[PDB]
Order: sequence, then C-alpha cells, then structure tokens
Amino acid sequence: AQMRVVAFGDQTYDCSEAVSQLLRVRDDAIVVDFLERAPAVLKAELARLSSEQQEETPRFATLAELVPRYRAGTLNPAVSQALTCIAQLGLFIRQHSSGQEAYPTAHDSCITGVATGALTAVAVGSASSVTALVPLALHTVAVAVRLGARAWEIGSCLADARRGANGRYASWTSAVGGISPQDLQDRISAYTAEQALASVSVPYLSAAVGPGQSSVSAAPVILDAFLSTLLRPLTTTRLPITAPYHAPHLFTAKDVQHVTDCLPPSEAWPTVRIPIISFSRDEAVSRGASFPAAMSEAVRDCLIRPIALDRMAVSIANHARDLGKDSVLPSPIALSFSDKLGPQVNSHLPTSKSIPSAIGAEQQPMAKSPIAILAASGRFPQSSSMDQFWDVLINGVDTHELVPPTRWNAATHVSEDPKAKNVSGTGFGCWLHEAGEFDAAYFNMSPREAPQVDPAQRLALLTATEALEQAGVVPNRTSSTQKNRVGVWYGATSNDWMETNSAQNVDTYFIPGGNRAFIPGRVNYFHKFSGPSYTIDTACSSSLAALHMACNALWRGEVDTAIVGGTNVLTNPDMTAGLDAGHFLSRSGNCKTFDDEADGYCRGEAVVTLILKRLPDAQADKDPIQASILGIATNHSAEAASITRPHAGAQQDLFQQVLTETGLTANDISVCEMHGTGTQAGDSGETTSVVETLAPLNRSGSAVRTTPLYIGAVKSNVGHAESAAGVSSLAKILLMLKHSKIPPHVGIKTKLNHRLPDLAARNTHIARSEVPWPRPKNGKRRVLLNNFSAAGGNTCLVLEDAPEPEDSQEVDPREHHIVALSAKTPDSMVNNLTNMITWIDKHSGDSLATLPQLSYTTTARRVHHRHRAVATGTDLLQIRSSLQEQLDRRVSGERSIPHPPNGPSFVLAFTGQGSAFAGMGVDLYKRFASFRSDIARYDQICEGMSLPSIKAMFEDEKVFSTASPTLQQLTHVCFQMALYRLWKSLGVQAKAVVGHALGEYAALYAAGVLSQSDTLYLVGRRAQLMEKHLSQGTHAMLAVRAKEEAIVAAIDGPPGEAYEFSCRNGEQRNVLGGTVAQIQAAKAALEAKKIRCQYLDTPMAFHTGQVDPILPELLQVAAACSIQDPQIPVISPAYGKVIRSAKDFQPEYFTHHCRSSVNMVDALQSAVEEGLLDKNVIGLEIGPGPVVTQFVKEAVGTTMQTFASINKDKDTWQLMTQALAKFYLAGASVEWSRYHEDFPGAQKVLELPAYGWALKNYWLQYVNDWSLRKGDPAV
Amino acid sequence: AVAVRLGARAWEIGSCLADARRGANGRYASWTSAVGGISPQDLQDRISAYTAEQALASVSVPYLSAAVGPGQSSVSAAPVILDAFLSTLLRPLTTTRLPITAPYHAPHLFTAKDVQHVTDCLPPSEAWPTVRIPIISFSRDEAVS
Amino acid sequence: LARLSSEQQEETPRFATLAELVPRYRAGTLNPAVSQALTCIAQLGLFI
Repeated sequence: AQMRVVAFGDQTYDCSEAVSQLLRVRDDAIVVDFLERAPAVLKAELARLSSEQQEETPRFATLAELVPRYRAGTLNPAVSQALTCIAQLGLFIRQHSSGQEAYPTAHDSCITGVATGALTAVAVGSASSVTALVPLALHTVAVAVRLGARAWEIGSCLADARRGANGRYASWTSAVGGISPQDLQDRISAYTAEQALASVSVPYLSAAVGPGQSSVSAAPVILDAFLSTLLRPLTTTRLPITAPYHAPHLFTAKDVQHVTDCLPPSEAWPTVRIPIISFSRDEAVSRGASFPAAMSEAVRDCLIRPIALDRMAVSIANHARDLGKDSVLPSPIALSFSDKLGPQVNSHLPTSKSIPSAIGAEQQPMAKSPIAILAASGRFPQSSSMDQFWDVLINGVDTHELVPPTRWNAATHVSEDPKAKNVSGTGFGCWLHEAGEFDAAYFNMSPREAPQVDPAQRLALLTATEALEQAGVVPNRTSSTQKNRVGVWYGATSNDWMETNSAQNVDTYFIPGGNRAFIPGRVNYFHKFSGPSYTIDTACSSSLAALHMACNALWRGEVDTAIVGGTNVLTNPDMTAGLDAGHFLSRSGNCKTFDDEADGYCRGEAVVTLILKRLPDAQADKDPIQASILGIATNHSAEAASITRPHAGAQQDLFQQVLTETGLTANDISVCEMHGTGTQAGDSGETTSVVETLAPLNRSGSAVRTTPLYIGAVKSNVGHAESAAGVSSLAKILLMLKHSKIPPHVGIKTKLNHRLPDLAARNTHIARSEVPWPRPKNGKRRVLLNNFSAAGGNTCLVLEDAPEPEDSQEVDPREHHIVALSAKTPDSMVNNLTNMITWIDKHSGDSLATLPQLSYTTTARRVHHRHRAVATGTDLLQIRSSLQEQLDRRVSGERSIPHPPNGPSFVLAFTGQGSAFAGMGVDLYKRFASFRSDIARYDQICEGMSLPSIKAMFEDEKVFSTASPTLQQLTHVCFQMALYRLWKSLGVQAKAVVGHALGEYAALYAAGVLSQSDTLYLVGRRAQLMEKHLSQGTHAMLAVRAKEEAIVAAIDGPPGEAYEFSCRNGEQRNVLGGTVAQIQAAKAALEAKKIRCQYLDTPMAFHTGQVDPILPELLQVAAACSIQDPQIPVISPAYGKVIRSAKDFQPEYFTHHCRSSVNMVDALQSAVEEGLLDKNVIGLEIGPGPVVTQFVKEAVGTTMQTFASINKDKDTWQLMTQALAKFYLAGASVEWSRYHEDFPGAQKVLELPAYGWALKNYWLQYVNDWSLRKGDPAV
Repeated sequence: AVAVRLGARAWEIGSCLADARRGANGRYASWTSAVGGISPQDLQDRISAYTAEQALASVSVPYLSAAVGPGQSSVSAAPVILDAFLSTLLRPLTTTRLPITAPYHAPHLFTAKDVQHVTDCLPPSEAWPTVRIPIISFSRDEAVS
Repeated sequence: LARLSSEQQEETPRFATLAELVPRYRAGTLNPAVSQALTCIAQLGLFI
C-alpha cells in the first residue's frame, strides 16, 4: 500500500548534469530517438516568433552546445526553458525504458510539477506508455519554448538588457528567507507605496515556500533595489529564472492561448489518466482533462498563478489518503532540493533490485552503445608497430629530420630564403622510411601493379588487416562479423602518389593506384565486406571526421563493426612549398607545443586502422577491448577572422558539447590530448578553451578540480600527420591506457608560452618526465581528445577505460591442446613460426591458462590459408619443441606446397558390436553438447518406440554388466550415428562408407538411405525378434586365421552342413559360426593342423542358419523403412558389392543381410576395382575399435593412413587433436569456434605477433626535379 | 529466441527423421498436409491400417497432427512417406498441402527433454513475470491457464 | 543461430535485416528455425 509520486522541478535545478547524463544514455532506443527528435518539433515551433528573439538567439548544434552558455548565463529563457523540459522528459523516458521501471497508473501513483515541471507532468499523465509519451512529450517541448519565449517578450518589454550584461541574462527572481510569505508581502506593499514604481514594474511575491521561506520577483535594477532594503537576519539567494513568471498583472488568458496554439485541434487527444497534483489552485487534484486543455491550464499555472510550495506536501498526502495509501515513494526528476520531499509528504501520513534478462538483453541494445575500440595497428615515424611508438613517446624521442632522398632532393627544393618557384623554406618532416614495403602476393597484386599503388592504400591494407587479426575478426563467424554488417571509413588529405610518382609514366593501374576512394575500397574488396565504403577530407581533422561518421553508423545500426583509419604519406614537394608559403610550417624543427617560440607545425606521416564495435556485440563475441568511446562531435569555426586560424570560442563550445553528449563534468577528465600544432596563437587559444572547460575557477578564485590534469600533444614527437593526426592522438591514448603512464612532453625546448593562463593555479600540468597514472579502484580513467583542421571543422571525442575483464575460474580440463599456424607463402610461414617461438619464449612461465587461450586464439579467431602448420602438446614447451623442429626442417630446404582445393578423400569404417566396451564415449558425452543432444534424442525417440532407454549406458558404467542384447545393440548403433554426426560436423565428408555386420546400419544413415530413428526402429525391433525366437548359448562363433580353402580342407564335412562362414574378413582372416558342438568339432580339426582359432563373446551365431525364424517378421519391419538412393556409394559386404541405387536396399536386403555372410573381401575388392579406394584415401574408424580399418588397409595397401576415433587405452583429446592436425594440414574446413565453445576458460584473445609479411620495396622514384620547372618549357 | 530455437530443434528432427530429396533445389518440402471429408478418428484408423500393412516405424509413421472440424484434420509425415500415404486417400476426400517445413505435434518424436532444451535460453531468476491475462490453451486438459 | 550444427548453418544465409529473407520466404527456401522466428517477429510486430 505504497504510492510513488513523480515530481518535476523548475529552472532552479541545474540540468547540465541532467542533460549530460541523458546523452550518456545508450540503454534504450526511445531515449536517443526522442532526445534527437526534440530539436525537430522544437525548431518546427522556433520559427514563429518576434524579431528580437531572432537577434540574441544563441547557436546550438544539438542539445549539447546549450550547456556552456547555460552555466555562463548567456542562454535565453525560451531555449533554457525548453532545455529544462527536455531534460525532465529525457530522465523519465530513460528511467521507464532504460531503467525497466513500470509506467505510472492512477492506482499506485500521482504526478506533480513546479513551473516547467507542470508542462512535463501533463505529458506523463496523458500517455499509457513511454512510446505513447514520445509525441505528446515533443508537443510539450514546443509548448515549453513558446512559454519561455513569450515570457522573454514581455520581460524584454518591461526592461531591456543592461549595459554590463556582456551576454549574461539577469535573474528576474530571488529567494527570500527568515520571513513569512504574508509578512514579506506586506514589506513589498510598503516598498511599493514609499517608492515611485509603475503598476507593471512593481515587485511581487512569486512563490510561497515555507513558514519562513518564499521567493520574490522584480527587475534586476528594481529587484536589486528591493532586496537591498531587506537586511539581516533575513536571507537573499539568487536563482536562474531568466524571465518574469507567475505574474497575473503582466499576463492574461490570451498569452496562455497563444503558447498552446502549437497544438493542432483534434478530438483524439488523450486525456489525463494519472491524477496530477496541481497544488497551486483551488482544485488540488485534476484528472481526465484533455491534453490541450490540461496543457493550457499548466501554462496558466506557469504564467499567471503563484507557486505555493508550502501546499505541495499536504496536497500529495491528501490524495494518498483518498486512495488509502499508508506512505509514498518520492521519485523526483530534476527537482531542486528533492531529498527533503519524501519526509515532508510522509509527515502528513502514518527495497529494489534489477531484473536480469536474456544474455545480452540486460545490458544496452545493439542500436546505440559506448563503442569499444578492439584493436589498433599502424606505422609511424621510427615505428613499425604500436609498441615502437610507445618507445618513441616514453623515451621522449623527437623524430624530425630532413627529407630523405627517396622522396625529393632537399638541396634543390629547400633554401633559407626561397626565391625560385616551387622552392620552400623548409625540408623538415617525420617520415616513414618503410612506406614502400608491401606484400603483393597476400593481396593478389602483380609486381607490375603493386608499384603504382599509393603508400596510403598499401599501408592502409596492411594496418587494416593487422587490426582485424588483433581483434580476432573472422568474417561470417559471428553476427557482428557478418560481411554485410562491416563498414570502412578512412581520412586522407592528399594522394601525392599520382601527382608526382606514378604521374611520370601513366599506365592502366594509375587511377586504381591513385584515387583516394580506393583506400577504403580495396579493404572491402579483399576481405569481402559488402558494407559501406567512404573517404573523408576535412583536411587535418579528416580521420576524426571519419571516426565520427563511423561512430554514427554504429550508433544508428547501419553496421555491426566499423573499420576506422587515417593515411598520410607525402611524396609531393609542392605541398611543402605551398603550406610553407602560407606560413603553416616550422622552418626550425618539429612542432614545439607550448614553447614560447613556436613558428609552425612540422609535417608527418602516419597510417592507422582501428576496429570499432558496439559494446554489446564486442562483449558478446568475447573480443578484446582496450578502451571505449563515449562520444564525439563536430562544429565549424564560422566566427573566425581568417580561413586560416580556428578560434577558441567554437572550440570551447565544442568541448562542452562532447562533455554533454558523453555526459560528464570537468573533474572526471584526468588527461587531455590537445591538437597542438606548435603555434603561439593556436596553443594559447586551445589551452584557454581546455582549461576554461575542464579546469575552471570558482567566483572566489580557487580551483574547481579535485584531481590532476595532464595535457600533451603527440605532434611534438612524430610531427603533424594531417589526416592521420587524429588517429595518431588516439593511438597515443590507447597505449597510455595500456601501460598506465603519461610520456614526457618535449614540445617545450626553451621557455613555456607566456600567453597561457596559470596552469598550476587551475591544476593543469605539463608532464616533463613520466608520472604514475594508475586506474582508480572500481573506477575508470577518462580522456578528452582533439584534432582540428585549417578548414575550420573542429572535432573531439571523450575516451573511457574498457570494462572490467571477467575472471573465469573454470580451468580447461582438456589435457592436450592444438595450435594452428597458417600463411600464404613459405617465407611468410617461416616468419610466423619464428615469431611464434619467440612469443612462447616470452610468455613460457606466465600462466597455465595461456595454452588453452592460445589454441582458441590461433584457431577459432584466425583465418586459415593454404600453407598450414600445427603443433600439439600438454604445455607450451611441447608446442615450442614441435614448432622449432618443423621450423628447422623448413629452413633446411623443405618445400611447402599448398594442398589441393578438394582435400583428402575418406572412407568411414563402421564396426560390429563385438569390440564394444563399458564407459565407451563417456568423456565426450560429459564435456560436449551436440553429442549429448544426439544421445538424449536417441533416448526420447527409443522410449517413444517401446524400445529400451540407452541414455543410462553413457551416463553410468555399471549398467553395461547387466545390459541386454537389445540395449547393447541400440547403444552401439546410437553411438555410431552420434559419433558420425560429430565427425561430419567437424568437416569430414565421406567419399564412401563400409560397415561390418551391425555397423552397416549406421552406414545406411551416413549414405542417406535410412533416417536415424527409423534405423533404431529396425535394429531395435530386430533385437526384440532375436530375443523372442532364439536362445543364448546354443550356438557360437569362431575366429580363424587361415584361408577358406585350408579351413574347408581341415574340417570333415562340407561348408553349409557341419558349419557356416559368418564373415570373410581378409585373405587369412575368416569367422565360422554354428552350434556349439559344430564349433567344438571344427575347432579341434583346425587346431590339429595348427591353425590359430579363438572364440567370440557373441551368445548367438550371426549370419548363419540360426537366424532363419526372424526373417519373415524382419521382412515386414524391413518394409517398415522409407528407403532413398544413397548420396555416396555404399560398400556392401552383404552382397559383396558397391551399391549406388535404392533398388538393392529393398526390404529383402535386411533379411539377406541378416542371414548371409559378411564378405568384406568381396566388397573391398569390388571397391578398389572401381577406383573408389586407393592408398591416398584416409580411412577413419567410427566405432569402439580398429577392426575394420585393418581389413581396408589389408585390401588397398600397407601405406594407407588409418586413424581410429575411440580406443580404450589413450586419452580422448590426444586422439582428437592429433586427428584434426592431419586433416587441417592436408586441407579442410573445421569449425574451431565449436571446438572451444563448451570451455569458457579457453576463450580469450591473446596479443600475438602480427602476420609475418613477405615484404618487397615497391616504389617509383621521383627524379630530375621536374617539379621546380612547372610551367617552363623544355629547353 | 525461444522461437528460433523451437524451429531449429524441429528441423533437427527432420534431419533425424529423414533427409532432403534430390528435386528440392534448396526448397524445403511440406512435412504436413490437410485432409478433409473424413472424421479425425476414422482417419486415425486408416493411418493405423495403412501403416499396419507395411508396419512403418512409429517414428516414420504418418501421424494426426491436428483436429480441425468434424470432417477436417491435418496429417504429417515425410515427403515420400506423406505423399505415399496421401496417395491412398481418394475422392470425395480432399488433400491440401500446407507450408509447414518441420515435424511438430508428435509425442512419438519429442518429450520433456527437448521442450526444456528449447527454453534453456531463458536464464534462471526469481523475478520473471507471471501470466496475468488468461491464455486459452484449448489443446490441453485445462482449457484456461 | 551460431549455436547450431553444421547442417543448420551451411544452408543458413547472411542477412542484416529481415528484408532479404522476404523473397526467399515467398520462394519457400527458408529453414524452419528462421521462418519460425520470422512468423513470431511478424505477430509481435503487428501487436506492438
């Protein structure tokens, strides 16, 4: 008997943190859809207004850029009103969709609101769902802006803007305390009488709060004058109410009517179903009123009637009593001093947990989500990898140097005083000396084609590929990695390759090799990604602009995975001569950021590709996550003097724009990666914007910051990468996060820039030497990043630490593991082997979980090419020893030939029930899933057919002792079909099948003749027939090592009278059956001639005259089957022949089979004579023991490879890993994701060496300095 | 999620109950057909007898999947088995082939084990809502639940 | 669908949204697991 009250606030509550934490919401689609939508209905009603509103109308790109001007007081009443309303609705829409909180209903809840909250309250009371709240909620946004707008009309009319305002808008309202509302009203009246003031300009009591508290509104000049007359002990405190409200003398009914004219007339408007507590009226409760009428009435509360906040508490309580509720929950939304409400309402009157959901549901949706950065690879100056870049930064390395001769000759292109045309004042740069290296074979390029391709394209392909492997991305492996859900976006400032290098001789691959669009395109073509492809040029912000587009794609659901990168490689001296002509470039050296003498930026080269994914998909696929991007934003510096220099106002508004969109405050960002281009103006301007955003000073003068800020610029090291500048900065932070250190700042060579503000006073710092920067316990480190452009587009993002990696305590019980290596060239294979050995030597003793996670990583998360190598062992040392030996053989001249496209050929051998044993197949049954399903299936199916239950045979070993013939027989057949399903699932497709006796029934399923369950009906019914008619022990079977001729000559009596041949297995291997007396006599006759003879455990004598009575009924049950043509040939011992047609599987087959001898020799010879079997075929025993493979082996040759699935002696996974190794090397497609699926401890992505590239230098030399003579004749 | 696991399990038991024919071309055949002009119990008797002459496996048997009306009903079975059984039903009887691509409503095929398997995607918890609006379950002992 | 068996996957196609399975659902080439889920999506979609 509890009643929750939803209470909304007024302008006094600061919604900057509110709105901030709203655009953090990624946990529901209706929140972001509504919040994004709010500007639309808003702007739809923003245009019908007066002219003065069009004068001082601030700029706002989204609901974010309003925040800094809100805190600064430079935001008007119309928009600040709408902003508060949006924030209130957003928090509600959050809490009731994101927050899994039920929607208000008239029985258990009521609504209340103060000023803006009243408008908000109408909307919540009028809907039956959040989804139904959305449109009404927007109509309320339009009402809110027209409310604040009209208030500013009349308020501007009463008094205009003050001279000392400087854009800040003064507050029309003030809170008074220490006096009763009535006594203060008397003081107002007295002041009115004593001073000469108009009837409209008079002060008035705007609100009644408490016994000693209230609020008074007048003019900033008038209100100041009145408040100056109120002396201590009374209190006076300011409030952000920027227009006159609650003034029945200033406003009338026409103003209310007008504010609500944005609501079209209709009869379908929903009514107010939840009672709203309107406490400032005669009627405390109002329900059932239509939405427009309710809105106009709420507008009248705001504009006309005074707030009576002393009547709010009891007003709620009265209604609580009306419905017979003992107490209330407060649920305040953006309500000033909300904490004290609950006690106040309960004074008049006489426990939560989250609801989990499906795996991936309790978290946020897959539409919008804090995008995780999975991996990043790149090539940077003096760095072939991200790790060498960390070495550049942490050691304070400065990489600038004169242009190398590979690009152009500085002696002719550089002079201290450029005079001649196309000559520059600088030749400095931070260069990629390896940019020509590339592997043409990996990417299917001819040595003719690979030179003509831009280094941006080629290194984009390399870095992209590497980033994919680092993230363990296999196309079409998971939902997020499906080929049509993957996008690419790359920033590029110029293609100098086609302007300078390939331009000397144009050919067919000139345009494929030179246009910027192929940079992302080529990546999509190689990996077969059918998602979007784009190149972005915002100049020096290009990469972050591309990142922004990519983040938007993941945010709108356009792609699951996004590939983001940037490329800068400069082969063209003109770009130097022109940028230098524009005074952009430093003629002394690198970017010196913050240095008191900074003359420009130094060009640099970089190539980066990253992998981005929605966090739901990221965590779902167990991908690595180095960090997570909360958000990002872009504006343009329109207010600039010049096209050249972006200015600080736009930049600051953009910093708070991302702090809103992301949802944090200054104190949360502990480090800022600035876009420092080594300019006195740029550096001072940007620093001022950064500290004013992230390190403010209160009005008293102290620092707002509780923790330290550390500011730096990557450009002071590797120079200015232009398009790739943003990704370089981002690259820096990904490593800084990894190693938990801030590298030194080398930009200050001589003296700090004197134009900067005092950094120490605001707790900004420039780390000169490395500083410990550890992760707060149960917290996350957060960073602000920048990259800007001369083209004025400014872009920045906020980056946050990755989630906490879950601690998997389940240890892999598997003893033996398998490691899979692959490559496209023998050299590349040698490289990968060497690099893997060195990696094992690094991590040899770290942990035991390393080997399962290595197998999972190297297998399920890797693409597998034609050259392949494998190692298998119980610990990392065995793996190393194997890879080392095989590496030694490759270095010694062993040729690596790729396997054929078809792969190895297979014949599957199914054994009879003779060699079956207790606890057969139990380990696979315990640990695996699909096999368990197969067995459980056979159990429910057999229980449905009135056959015994087989599940107990694999659950428990004891039951094998007392098992009946039918149970053992069904268990055997079920075992073979489930086993065959497993091997079929692992990628082994059979060329033909051969069974022996009972194994052929599984062969009929494997061939496609019979279904599984039907096979169990036939076999089971047959066993019941054998138990029904025959008797155990009367007959027996004998295994004999000798030829048929010798056996016949040895036994007195012909075959078919004194005995019968049950099986003809091999040349000298035969089996005899008959009555016990016949077997005894035959055994003596054979032993007399020293022929080795041994008995079978078979109680009956199969394939002899014994089974005559069961054949008629077995014929009917053989007609019970539905027969189909075999999909592959069936080697039939029954008829001694290879059958391809269903005509021979007619019901007579199963009778013939039961009675007739099993001729393996005749069937196998028939198979080899057809060419179906030869030495190159690989036999695989599906069954308890290798009795049949030895017969096949005898038939075709001694060198045939045969491998058995199950054997009593050894451990199952040794056989498994060892078996998979041969097929994977000989070629096959094995599903590795399922091999590790039931072992979560093994599922993690290790950082392993990148693919060993077979690299060659592909380059077209720029020669003869022809760029200096542009426009001149030949001469 | 329960639906995709349901259809996946039923298709898995199509695979266990039979394979695809040669004339499919990727098309998945109909494992159910509607019969008319006969009462449900009489058709059940014809199922018993036609089966009994061939003694078809109680897994491969054509089974009565639905009782529609006094003369209508639906029978399910294999494209070869079903078409063979349907071939014995002659005019005035009607046969309309339905677009159901896996076997359902088969107590001789499924048990509680598979049912539980289908719903294993629902994590355990004590907070799951109950059924507040009555569901009319007409194929059970209790019409209302 | 990734938790399925090999026969349940090799014949399962790629799709981003539910639009690509429409023509093939008309053509009767769609598996029971997806067509089952599709019918369920349709029913819920119309009710919502």
